[PDB]
Amino acid sequence: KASGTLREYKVVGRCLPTPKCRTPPLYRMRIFAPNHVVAKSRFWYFVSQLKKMKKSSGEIVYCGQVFEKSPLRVKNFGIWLRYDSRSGTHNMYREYRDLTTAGAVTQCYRDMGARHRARAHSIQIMKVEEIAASKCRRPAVKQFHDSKIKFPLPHRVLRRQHKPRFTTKRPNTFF
Amino acid sequence: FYVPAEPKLAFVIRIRGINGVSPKVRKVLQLLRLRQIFNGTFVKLNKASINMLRIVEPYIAWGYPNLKSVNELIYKRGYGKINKKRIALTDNALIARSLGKYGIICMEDLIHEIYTVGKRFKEANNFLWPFKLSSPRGGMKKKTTHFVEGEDAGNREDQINRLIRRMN
Amino acid sequence: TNTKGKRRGTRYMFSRPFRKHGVVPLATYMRIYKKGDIVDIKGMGTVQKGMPHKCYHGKTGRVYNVTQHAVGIVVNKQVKGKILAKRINVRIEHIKHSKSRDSFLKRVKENDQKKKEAKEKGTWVQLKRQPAPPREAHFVRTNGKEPELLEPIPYEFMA
Amino acid sequence: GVDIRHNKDRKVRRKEPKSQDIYLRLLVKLYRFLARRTNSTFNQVVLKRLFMSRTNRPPLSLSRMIRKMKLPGREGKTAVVVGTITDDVRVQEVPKLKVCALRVSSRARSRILKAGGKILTFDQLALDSPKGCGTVLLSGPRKGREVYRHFGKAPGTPHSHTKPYVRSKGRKFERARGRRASRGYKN
Amino acid sequence: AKSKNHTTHNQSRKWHRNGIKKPRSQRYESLKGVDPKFLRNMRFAKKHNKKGLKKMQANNAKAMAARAEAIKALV
RNA sequence: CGCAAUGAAGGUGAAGGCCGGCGCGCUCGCCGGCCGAGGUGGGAUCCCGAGGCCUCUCCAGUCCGCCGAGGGCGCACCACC
RNA sequence: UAUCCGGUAAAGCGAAUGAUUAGAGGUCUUGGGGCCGAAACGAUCUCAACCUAUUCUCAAACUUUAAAUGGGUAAGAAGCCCGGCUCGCUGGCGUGAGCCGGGCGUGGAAUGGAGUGCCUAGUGGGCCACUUUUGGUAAGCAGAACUGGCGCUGCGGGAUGAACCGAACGCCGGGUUAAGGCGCCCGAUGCCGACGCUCAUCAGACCCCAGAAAAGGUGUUGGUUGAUAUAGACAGCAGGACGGUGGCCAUGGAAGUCGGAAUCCGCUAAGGAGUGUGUAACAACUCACCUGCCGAAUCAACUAGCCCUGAAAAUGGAUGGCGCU
RNA sequence: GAAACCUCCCGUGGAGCAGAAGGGCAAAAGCUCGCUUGAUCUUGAUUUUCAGUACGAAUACAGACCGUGAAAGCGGGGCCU
RNA sequence: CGUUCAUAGCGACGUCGCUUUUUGAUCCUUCGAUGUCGGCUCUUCCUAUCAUUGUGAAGCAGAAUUCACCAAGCGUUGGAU
RNA sequence: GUCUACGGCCAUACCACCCUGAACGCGCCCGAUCUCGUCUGAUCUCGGAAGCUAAGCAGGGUCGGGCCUGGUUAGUACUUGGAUGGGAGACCGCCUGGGAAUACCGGGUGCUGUAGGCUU
Ligand SMILES: [Mg+2]
Ligand SMILES: [Mg+2]
Ligand SMILES: [Mg+2]
Ligand SMILES: [Mg+2]
Ligand SMILES: [Mg+2]
Ligand SMILES: [Mg+2]
Ligand SMILES: [Mg+2]
Ligand SMILES: [Mg+2]
Ligand SMILES: [Mg+2]
Ligand SMILES: [Mg+2]
Ligand SMILES: [Mg+2]
Ligand SMILES: [Mg+2]
Ligand SMILES: [Mg+2]
Ligand SMILES: [Mg+2]
Ligand SMILES: [Mg+2]
Ligand SMILES: [Mg+2]
Ligand SMILES: [Mg+2]
Repeated sequence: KASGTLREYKVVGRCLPTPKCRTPPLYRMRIFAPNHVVAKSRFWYFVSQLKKMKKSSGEIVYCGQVFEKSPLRVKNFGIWLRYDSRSGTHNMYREYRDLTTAGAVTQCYRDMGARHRARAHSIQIMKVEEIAASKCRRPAVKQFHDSKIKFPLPHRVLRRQHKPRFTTKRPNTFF
Repeated sequence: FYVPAEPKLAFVIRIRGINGVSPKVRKVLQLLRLRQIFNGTFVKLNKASINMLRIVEPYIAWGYPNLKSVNELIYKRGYGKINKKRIALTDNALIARSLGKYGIICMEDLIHEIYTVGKRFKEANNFLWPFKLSSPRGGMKKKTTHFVEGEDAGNREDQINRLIRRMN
Repeated sequence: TNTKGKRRGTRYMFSRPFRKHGVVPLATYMRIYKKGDIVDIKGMGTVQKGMPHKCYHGKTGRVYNVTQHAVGIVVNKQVKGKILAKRINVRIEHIKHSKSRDSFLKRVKENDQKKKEAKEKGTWVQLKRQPAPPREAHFVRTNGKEPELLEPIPYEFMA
Repeated sequence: GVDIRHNKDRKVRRKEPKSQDIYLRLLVKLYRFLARRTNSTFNQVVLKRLFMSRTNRPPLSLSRMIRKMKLPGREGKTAVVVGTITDDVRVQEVPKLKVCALRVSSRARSRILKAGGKILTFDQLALDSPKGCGTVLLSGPRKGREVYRHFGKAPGTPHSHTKPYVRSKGRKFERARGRRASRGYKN
Repeated sequence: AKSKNHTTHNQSRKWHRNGIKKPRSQRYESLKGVDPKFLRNMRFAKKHNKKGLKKMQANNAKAMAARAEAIKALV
């Protein structure tokens, strides 16, 4: 895999039926992926690690997007992981604070890139769970649990640095 | 759940060029009529066709076209293969002349057969000359790798139309 | 450089497989090869008289002669860049009827049956073989129970 | 780029004859035309035979030609041969024919006409029958040249019946080590 | 001055330039190397086929006449 | 030089068939008549050709083509006997 | 799509061959050495080889198993199916082969015009790469497999370069791309691009590639697992740290303190038959449990990202350069 | 007496088959007897190295003449390399 | 080991490195020739620091001294064979 | 139900011990005149038919060994093809398709041709 911004996909699939299994059991997976074509690949990869079930043995029954039913809320996601190291694999549990499960998943991947130089193919998302204000462990997130939350905007470095490339005025960063 | 049909027909594009190519690849690619880079064909899927399209995964991009994609290819870039000379399908009386035995008598009939994969698909399609597409406007994500891992190669099923737009 | 001896490197080739040593079971002999019969050659340790050369093991061919207890049996042999059809006398023991052909014939017989029939009827039937097609549209009913979720599972170092 | 071998993309047949004898080129002018404006494959062939080498359009014997028209079907029919007719002194009874060839050697000519035959040139053949309707287009044996006895699988290579090139046959020019099994071996 | 001892590197590619032709098939292949007794006998069977001709000709005429009677009964 | 070869040499040296009769038709020996370079597959080409396809009308109806289902004689060359 | 072949990766060694650890169980056998025995398969150990179930780890020249990739056939008219002749072969009659004569047409996908014969030049120093692989500590070393390159070959990129990555060349106009790029050198980010991480008195800065390791770091940033704790902590200072007891072995002296087997009880609020320091040996000092001030959170062990330590060469010097935080 | 010879039982071969190893082999390809010279006379074909030339080596047949066995058969050198 | 005490100074059993002032491997470059050893003279560069500067360490009381840092500024000598 | 003779496939048929075997068979069995062969009528050969299923043989039994066939092992190990993926290397992760073998746990434990018997 790679990225861009992920979505959620509900893939479901079954080992396709034989004489010896006339109505095989469907399976479902929260895939997070930049598009349905890869979602489905990703689905298989996971299924096969779990069940004896390869793409050629099976079919994907229903792959489709899953939209955030609470977009305009802001939520704290816990999110459990299983990345790889330059050494051996680890598990983690990180927390993000976002408007959409996708958003938080993407916002995870990026972080893992930064904090651990973990590429996507290295990473497995095992669950993403919206959470209460409480239950949140990470004080990164918990500093945004406040009702009278206030902060200034301090050394507010200018952009538009080349609009006026040259000029009279030295700028001003206090706002 | 309505599991719909697996696709009958896919369009296939050689996306990488003609040096250093492995010997088994090259054979297959020339069975597909993809001897220049950026040529493309319609390929009726079936186990036999599919396993060939696997063996050239890294060289081709391919997928299941739209209807529109068929039209946009066939009107704009569709040339008959008539007495082995490549010939622009300017008028119907060229299609008919060579596929009339098959009840294919006009531009429209040819598309029909390509798109639905009728009985005569083999001979209608054969008769079309391998689609000399342009280089893709807006370029490619990565020529090397598979679609799924951020590239352009391999099967991208639906998306292949997006590519057909920028390259027709 | 290597030795050009005849049997070289047939330690596991001409080697009677595990618990199949000993007497050559008679059927082997009492079954009949005519001219035009297709045969897959396969060496056998026990019978040495008339053992075929190692290049022709697995290789498969047609029978052009039949002596008292042997068969001359045309085979192909790629030599660098020029396949030679060539003819080797093999004792029966190192030889089996190929079944490659049987399945074609079975299908011919089936066509000639289905040609005689469905002529008087009028309906022309699909005789040709046709490749394994795209797997059709269909419904999947998930009666009642919803499909099962599959969480990917945590790593833990086993050993 | 485009993968094709250009190895075998030019074809090597003759278009025109390599000869510069004006009367052959005239014939060709006639048959080139006839072989386009008509359908008569005959003309296509006749024309194709007019571009070949003297080796490649070999002399038809009167005797062979006699025996090819006797054949049951082509009675009241014209022979055609894009090389030459020769005599056969080892044939006696000579039927009356109707022939076309570029040449009919003097002896063979006499024989044909004495017997009440007929001899035609090609430009005559074209007027008569511009579609080659009513013809038996024959040929001399292509493989008659001694040359061919030397080609094949090389001699001294088992089961090669291949005349070797030797200055002068006889006891002591080849026929030792390699043929006498007594001496060395044999093939 | 030691030197390369052997290889097969470009060899494939040469072979395939001109084809690797599967050796040319024919109906009516030779009887070279066929258990002599067999051959003799068949040569003899061949020798005396012309004897037992008049019988065969006659038999084929009766078969042809039976075909014509069968085609007349059909029509 | 070519139209004859083969064998170390002495030397020998390229036809066969059929039919009828006579010798026991003995797949052998001798006498009359006829044909005369054998056969199988493939083979460019030629030939025959049911049949259509129309003609400003309903039929009759020779002429000209176009194609031709199907069948033939089959060069050269190849494979084989 | 049918159908054979195979003994490589893997696996196996409670299956053969070989190799090999350990305990259980066995006077199997017997021994050689013992101790208690005159001696005794008596008792007691022992080590030898052998055995019964087990167990540790192996094989290029082992193997029951056994892939992937791979090599053969076959997928029709030279085929099917009837009728009759020939044979000096074979044979109770029959086989089998050979001959005639008729009857039946598309027989998996995709692609492609095939077949065939002469004459024939150069060549027969090679090298490079992925993967496989032998030699060797290695090598820009030697030698093999596979494909593809270079050699014969320019072009964009990799600053530079045989062989990398892209792509393969008639002469040009427009458009588009690949691979790589876009402070400036230098075409293009002069986007109000997004999220992190990171400061180096040796920063880093992109396939082939031209440079570093083990081991460390309260530098920082993430994780993982345990802990702690208003029953009053954590640190910080303050108070005590004993008795049975020179405890047993060791004397050369070890009363906690060169070492080693021990390693419990009392009083307990609580103190180890004792962390050290120091003693010839003690003594003396030092290191839990609890309080007072104090007053809510706090600590440990792992792990991985960037940074640092580890890190030394000779003309002055090279993320291509300038420079960049 | 650990070893002599006798007897019974177990024994997939752990022996033996001239030699290196690998294959193969149990009413045998081992051992023991009996008779014997197929290790003889001769056309070609084919495999193996291969250039698909030789040599050597081998594989099928065919015709002689013999051996052996009740016979089927087997044998024209050494179980095979 | 160092009275004692692992690490003042040492460091076995093991292990990871750098260097090209050793020697090997190698055979790319040069055989229509790059003058083949030393010493002499002269310059410069390196640091892996003997001395001197400024420093941390000791089993540094002083004296002598090792161990380590910054450090290549300046020196590093005359003779017998 | 089942046997004998000649068999095919060659353990689902082998090995070990246990029970049960009607009728026909097949056996052991009792003899050495002849045939034939031994140190020995044990084997072999021959002539028999008083006994007997003890044995062979057959059928079954056994939380039996073995063999047979499933599951698990495990989508594990491996592996085709791919990337200017990672990693100082050792190696690893991914994409694309292919995919094993033990230990372990279940089930199975001869089928069958030709000819001729018995149970009439
Ligand atoms: Mg390339
Ligand atoms: Mg070299
Ligand atoms: Mg050489
Ligand atoms: Mg091997
Ligand atoms: Mg292994
Ligand atoms: Mg050169
Ligand atoms: Mg015997
Ligand atoms: Mg004989
Ligand atoms: Mg012997
Ligand atoms: Mg000490
Ligand atoms: Mg100089
Ligand atoms: Mg220094
Ligand atoms: Mg007795
Ligand atoms: Mg019994
Ligand atoms: Mg009993
Ligand atoms: Mg069992
Ligand atoms: Mg590549």
